[PDB]
Amino acid sequence: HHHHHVNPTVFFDIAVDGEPLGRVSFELFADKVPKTAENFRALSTGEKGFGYKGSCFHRIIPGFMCQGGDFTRHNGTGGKSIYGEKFEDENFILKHTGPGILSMANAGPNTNGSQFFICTAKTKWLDGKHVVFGKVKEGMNIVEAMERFGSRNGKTSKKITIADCGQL
Repeated sequence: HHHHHVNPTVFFDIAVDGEPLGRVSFELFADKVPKTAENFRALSTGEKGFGYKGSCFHRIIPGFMCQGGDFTRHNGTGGKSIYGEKFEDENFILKHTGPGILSMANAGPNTNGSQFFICTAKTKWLDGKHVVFGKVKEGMNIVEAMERFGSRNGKTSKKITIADCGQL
């Protein structure tokens, strides 16, 4: 409790058709977007009784992004934040600068839930529309591997799951 705040690191252990693939770790920018970082962090630990463990990446577009976090409906129509209701766009300080950016999916202004995406390219046209709140720290190669199972319409050709997740 005497330490300065450190941006949390969380991990996903990814599986492909049930076969362990590897671990992706993320830095969450709690210093810039504390409410948005906290949502993701707690969903990743499962400490509130729900979150990402066992959920899938339902939409993967090679060259663009991997989208997941729909732990309720498994298809992009669900998800829930830790706050109950969808929550606000905290800020747009951080931009979509390149591969590895972690950003919130949404359905328009102030509609953040649990769905998120991991960029595999620079996606600057999302700036000011999606809240960037973290970045891949380790295991970007695992993201690259999983991205190969996507397709132009986003449908995955193998089932990509978060077998385990938590905080490092």
